[PDB]
Amino acid sequence: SMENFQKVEKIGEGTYGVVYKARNKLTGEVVALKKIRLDTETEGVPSTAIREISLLKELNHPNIVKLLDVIHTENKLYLVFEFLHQDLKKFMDASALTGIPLPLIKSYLFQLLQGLAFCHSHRVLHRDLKPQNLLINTEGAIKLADFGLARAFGVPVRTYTHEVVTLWYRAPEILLGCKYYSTAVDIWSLGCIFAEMVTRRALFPGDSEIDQLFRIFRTLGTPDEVVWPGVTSMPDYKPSFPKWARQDFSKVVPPLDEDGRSLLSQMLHYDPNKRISAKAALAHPFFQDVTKPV
Amino acid sequence: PKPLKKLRFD
Amino acid sequence: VPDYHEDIHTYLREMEVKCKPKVGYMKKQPDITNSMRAILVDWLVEVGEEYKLQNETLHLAVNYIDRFLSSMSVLRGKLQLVGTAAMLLASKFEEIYPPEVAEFVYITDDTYTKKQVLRMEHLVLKVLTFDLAAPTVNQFLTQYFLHQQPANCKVESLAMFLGELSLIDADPYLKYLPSVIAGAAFHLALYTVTGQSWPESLIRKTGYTLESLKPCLMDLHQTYLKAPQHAQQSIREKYKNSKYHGVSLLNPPETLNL
Repeated sequence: SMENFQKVEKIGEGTYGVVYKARNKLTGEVVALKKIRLDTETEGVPSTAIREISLLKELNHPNIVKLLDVIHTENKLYLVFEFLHQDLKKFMDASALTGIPLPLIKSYLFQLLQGLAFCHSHRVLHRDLKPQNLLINTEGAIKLADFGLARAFGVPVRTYTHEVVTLWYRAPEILLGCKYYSTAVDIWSLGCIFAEMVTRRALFPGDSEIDQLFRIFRTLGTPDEVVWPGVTSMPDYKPSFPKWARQDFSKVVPPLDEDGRSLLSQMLHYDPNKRISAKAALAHPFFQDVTKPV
Repeated sequence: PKPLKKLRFD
Repeated sequence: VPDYHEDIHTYLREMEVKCKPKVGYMKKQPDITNSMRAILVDWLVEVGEEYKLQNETLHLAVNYIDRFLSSMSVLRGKLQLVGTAAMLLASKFEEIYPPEVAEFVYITDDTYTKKQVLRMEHLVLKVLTFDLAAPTVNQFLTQYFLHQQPANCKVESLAMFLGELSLIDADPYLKYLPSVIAGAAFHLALYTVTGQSWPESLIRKTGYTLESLKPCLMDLHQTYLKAPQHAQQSIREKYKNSKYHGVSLLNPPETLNL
């Protein structure tokens, strides 16, 4: 309970609350308290908070951010997470000039795939991977965070919420309204992010759903039944869609070597069913030399 | 509708 | 995506055994019984039907109720309250658009206040230690479903039907793991619609045989036969609907031939 935690400073804000860095006065552990205000006569414990906690409790993995405790009050709900000092995005804006050393990229993407594979092995979809949600510590770890939009999925999956994933990282199958989506939409996201750690700039920075689609088509090609069986029959697909040619993949991310391209290449695959999966992506030669820098 | 009802057990 | 089907299936199996309620909890509930419970679950079937909730949300709630009544004594006058917060929790967890609290208070014929449903929601959250992602019969059946050749929707619905029927009766269904109830149900459906039997592939996958499934299949077969005469009838009504291919209207087999 709050008895032993001494707040140290505001470090961020969450959909339903405030997040302070604080200290356990007995163990001395630094933590992240995400407060969640309750009022009664409300709708109660918010469903994103119910999923966050139940799912997060199942995911103990060194690359998944850790929920250490959940303190109750008639009035307040306090989530206590292990604390991490920075997040990948803010680190990227700190790496403006320099840039990100390829070894550091390799390692991070590697770490992330470890955590996403864990999630998927546990029937959890994050549905909001993006640099804001990827926390990093001084020892070189990177870890998935913010299970607010997450959900437990079933096999096979059912039709789930459609308004999902921050736009910039949203996969084509959601933008095209397909009635089913699964783990593949988290890989898309990791893909964009991989690109992003490279050129330090978003890969598909659209401002509407249709803008988002046309930016993907211009980089990777308007898809057709050959490349993606079923597409033309998809709900938000339109025959008036411009048919752009596909770009020599070496131009989408000029600094990438052959493996990097092959990986990115498989993470950005149009057909959800064939997008490489996190588990499998761990095996990619791009990692043959993976290490853990800082 | 049929759904709404106080469940009586005594 | 067989990429994780197996790792998931294994995980659900690890977990079903940890979310399990205790089999003899009713004997210790001074003021309630299996019939009231059955009346409660029966009632949640309509509430789910009335708000058009997933079957999945239905199964979760009953998992919550059994676990909540495994360690907390409840006066009958409060049974519906417990069940009403379980169903709001399942809703919040599983549904795209969860029914708002005011409506849950609404279908109890204003038997309890909003404040009480919220309080009880907290109490259940505390007794379950927020452990809400529990495996259920539904989650197993969908997987087994993939093992058909070819698929057959009459069979799916009938399995669903037999699974959902098993919610109604703590006795004896509380003693069976969800994955076992789903085996029993899948086999009985399949056999019933087509005469085929528990597929060898599901033997490879799960490790259950007809032999291992017999004890639970024997109870379920009886339940299927006695169904039309059961005190509770919300599920039979439900499955008359087109949505489930009218499978409640099917005639059960007089013998399985195990």
